[PDB]
Amino acid sequence: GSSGSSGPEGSWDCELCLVQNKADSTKCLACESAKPGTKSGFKGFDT
Ligand SMILES: [Zn+2]
Repeated sequence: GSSGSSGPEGSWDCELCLVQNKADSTKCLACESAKPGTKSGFKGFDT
């Protein structure tokens, strides 16, 4: 559900060096790369 769900939530696992990182942190620590994410402002069909 919403609270307590099966699966690691929060921390984001890196792909470049394949090393775990802190949620708050935006970039990696081992490779110092840019965390995979999207741009600000949701997208969709609107007028
Ligand atoms: Zn990394």
